[PDB]
Amino acid sequence: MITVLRINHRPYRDKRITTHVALTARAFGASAILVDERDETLENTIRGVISNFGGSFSIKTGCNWIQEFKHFQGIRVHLTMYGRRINDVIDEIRNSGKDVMVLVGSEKVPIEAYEIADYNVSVTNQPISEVSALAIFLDRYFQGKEFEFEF
Amino acid sequence: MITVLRINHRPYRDKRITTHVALTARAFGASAILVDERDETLENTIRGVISNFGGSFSIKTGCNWIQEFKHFQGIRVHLTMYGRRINDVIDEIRNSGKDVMVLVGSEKVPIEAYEIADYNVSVTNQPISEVSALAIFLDRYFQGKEFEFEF
Ligand SMILES: CSC[C@H]1O[C@@H](n2cnc3c(N)ncnc32)[C@H](O)[C@@H]1O
Ligand SMILES: CSC[C@H]1O[C@@H](n2cnc3c(N)ncnc32)[C@H](O)[C@@H]1O
Repeated sequence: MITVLRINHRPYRDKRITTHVALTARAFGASAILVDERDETLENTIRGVISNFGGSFSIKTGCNWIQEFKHFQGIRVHLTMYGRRINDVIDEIRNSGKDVMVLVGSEKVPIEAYEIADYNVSVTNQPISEVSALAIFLDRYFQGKEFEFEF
Repeated sequence: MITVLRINHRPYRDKRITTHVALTARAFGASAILVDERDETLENTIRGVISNFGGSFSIKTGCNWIQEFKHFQGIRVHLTMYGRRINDVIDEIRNSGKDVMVLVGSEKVPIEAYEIADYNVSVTNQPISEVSALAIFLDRYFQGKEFEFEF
């Protein structure tokens, strides 16, 4: 099972981007998303989609991201442009058996992300979006099969 | 060569999402992005990245999207949740030889998108983001090789 940890969410600014992270997480095979800043509006919007499109994905907001990431029972992945090439590490991760927590920020990433993560992982070495980084991470994790998943 | 056509851009609201579409386009192997609403700020931000990270990607804003899409010399792809499965059609598209224009909207898509497109293409049947839809479309088009591209 993969859980997404979305940090640097600003509820009075980032409704759309974080919504897109959550939709992406769900569609590409993650079981849950945890969001650092409490946002009831976001929760409502995503629960609306879960209701209408099905499946058992969950969203929590207002999380202590450092403690979640530090104490997660499984592999801690941090998506970052400065990390190791996804294609270099994805097979180890997948073949490990373990649950995975994948951290995506909004560009202003704290140092604790690098300090905690088991793997710091780049999806290309170019500046992209947390949304596209996550989509590619999950696609590679699931070897493209997440297209066969039914909700 | 692939060009991205981003429509439904609202300059006084959608700076971040559209920026992410543009970054994603560039990193995943598109040659250009055309944006419907004029946005000099966006152009400046993306030209900043092109300068600093290299390569020859281009951005134009203020485009007549219907006329661009209608008269594009090549295959017109519209990314939409209601389309044909990407995996069903991507090989035809790739093997055609032709340049490709890929249209991504912001959810409120006009009918002209369906009317013009050579292929209406779904990346999963679930609601996702234009950013993640595009990333997957380009990855599949390039068969994952866009990770070997140098800027
Ligand atoms: C607002 S974009 C910044 C965030 O997107 C993600 N990100 C951006 N570019 C990349 C990249 N090249 N590889 C992996 N993750 C990235 C990271 O999680 C970062 O915290
Ligand atoms: C604000 S999200 C709406 C836009 O994202 C893209 N999009 C969203 N969901 C999908 C999907 N499942 N497959 C393909 N494109 C999609 C389409 O281009 C749409 O115009």
